[PDB]
Amino acid sequence: FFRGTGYDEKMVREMEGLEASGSTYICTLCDSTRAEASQNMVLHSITRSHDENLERYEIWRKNPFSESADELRDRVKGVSAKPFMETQPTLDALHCDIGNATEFYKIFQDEIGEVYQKPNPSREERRRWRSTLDKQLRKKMKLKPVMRMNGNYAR
Amino acid sequence: ADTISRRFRYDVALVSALKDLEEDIMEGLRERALDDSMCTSGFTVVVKESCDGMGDVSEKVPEKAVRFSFT
Amino acid sequence: NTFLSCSQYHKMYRTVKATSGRQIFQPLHTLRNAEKELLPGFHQFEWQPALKNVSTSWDVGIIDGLSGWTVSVDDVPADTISRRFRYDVALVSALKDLEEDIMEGLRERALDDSMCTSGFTVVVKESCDGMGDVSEKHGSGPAVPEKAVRFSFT
Amino acid sequence: TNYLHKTLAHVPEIVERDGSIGAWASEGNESGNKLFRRFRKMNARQSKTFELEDILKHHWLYTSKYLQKFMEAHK
DNA sequence: GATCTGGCCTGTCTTACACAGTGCTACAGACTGGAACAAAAACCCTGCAG
DNA sequence: CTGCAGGGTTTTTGTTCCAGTCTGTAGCACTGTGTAAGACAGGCCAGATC
Ligand SMILES: [Ca+2]
Ligand SMILES: [Ca+2]
Ligand SMILES: [Ca+2]
Ligand SMILES: [Ca+2]
Ligand SMILES: [Zn+2]
Repeated sequence: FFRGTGYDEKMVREMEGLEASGSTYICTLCDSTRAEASQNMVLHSITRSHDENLERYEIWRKNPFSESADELRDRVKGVSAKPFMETQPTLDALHCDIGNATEFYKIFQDEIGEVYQKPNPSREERRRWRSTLDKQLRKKMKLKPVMRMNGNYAR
Repeated sequence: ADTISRRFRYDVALVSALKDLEEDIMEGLRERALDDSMCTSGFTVVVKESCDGMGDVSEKVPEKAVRFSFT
Repeated sequence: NTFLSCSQYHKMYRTVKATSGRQIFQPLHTLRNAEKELLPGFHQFEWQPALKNVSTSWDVGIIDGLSGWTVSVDDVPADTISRRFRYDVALVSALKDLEEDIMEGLRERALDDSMCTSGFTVVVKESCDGMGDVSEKHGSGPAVPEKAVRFSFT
Repeated sequence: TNYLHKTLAHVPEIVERDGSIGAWASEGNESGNKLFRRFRKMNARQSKTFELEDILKHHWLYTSKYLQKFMEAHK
């Protein structure tokens, strides 16, 4: 038996026939749209699977219901490109860590200033908050910046 | 016909890997105290494949490259 | 003699020792302690009469060729990176090396020893060129890893 | 964001079903790929007709258990 | 010549990619000496066993 | 003659602490500090129109 796991997201999408990477359909497992994953975040059944993805692609190609473009996107839950390589439905362990790291990094850069006191800050404020964040992370903890965050910087 | 690539026959790779682990699989069978002559027709080996790229390599066709491995 | 790097060396060392029951190579720290007898700045010597305006010290090693360049920004900068030797010490090293050969040569010529202590003369060749714009790895930006002029003797 | 959504919505399901995650880390291939970096430098042929072939050879060679076992040599 | 609109611009958001490996060095990790220990290994040796 | 429970033996095999002293090996610092694709929202504007 074969377990297809070790791929970064982009690859999985481009080989499962999805729309990489930040479009309406995001969950490689649940058919949820983007925005609704904000109000609700927990209960989401895993559905995405290879055979039914082929089925949905066929429904796209034929369009037996003669729908317009965007209802056609919806009824198929947006599966336009024909997947070709099987996938096991799961996520990498590293890049979860990486994305969480960069998200916490940015959320710190933002909470340095005031964004609920100042709703739309400007770009220079972002650069300065980053700079003082790097000063804080360096003076204590003895940590230097990088271009992109590998595993060790995340840890 | 513009791509340079090399590979195996997947099956030959797998059999190399298994005949390689031959020692450890027999040792473990001995460790589980199971019979070694009979019950030798029903093993199930699960093995994961994986594939990711490698961009912008200073080449000695683009710079990037894709490697495809399993374990 | 084979560019072999320290990590490598240690690896294959553990490898062969735990492989066949023996200690074939020596571990690093002791090899390097033994080495310290080959670099410059390990042998005593003297100079009669004393050298002109040259530090009497004899035990120094790899020096910085800036020669105490007062780093004050205003003046001509002192960023040029260099390494070299106290020339005399480099000599005494190379000579203490070729000691073995000069002794065997005194043995072939059959010349006496308590009588060949003084009248010696060594001839020194030298050369100096530079390499253009040397290529290196992980230097997408300039780290002045381009020019180098290697002054040498034999 | 995606991974956030995965980890706050989809962790428990897979962890329940497929035994373990992180067990199937992609970490290995990417992390190790620096071997493809170094092998190209040192043991190249070199000509891309062969460069692959010999790199792959050296790689798989470095990969089998057998030589790793002989590298351990009684701890 | 207003009007409205398809479409194009730009600004912002998300997922990807190079950052090893190389010499120095300190630390903890390994090795020993008397005393004395307990705990098992395997023959021998005896009993309590029929 | 047999079966085992448990005497003894001498033998491992470990067992205890304090000085080392060699070691491998896991620390140190050390470059660079910006990219690439694709989706979406909104302003907006060329441009046909009636
Ligand atoms: Ca020249
Ligand atoms: Ca020249
Ligand atoms: Ca990757
Ligand atoms: Ca990567
Ligand atoms: Zn989901």
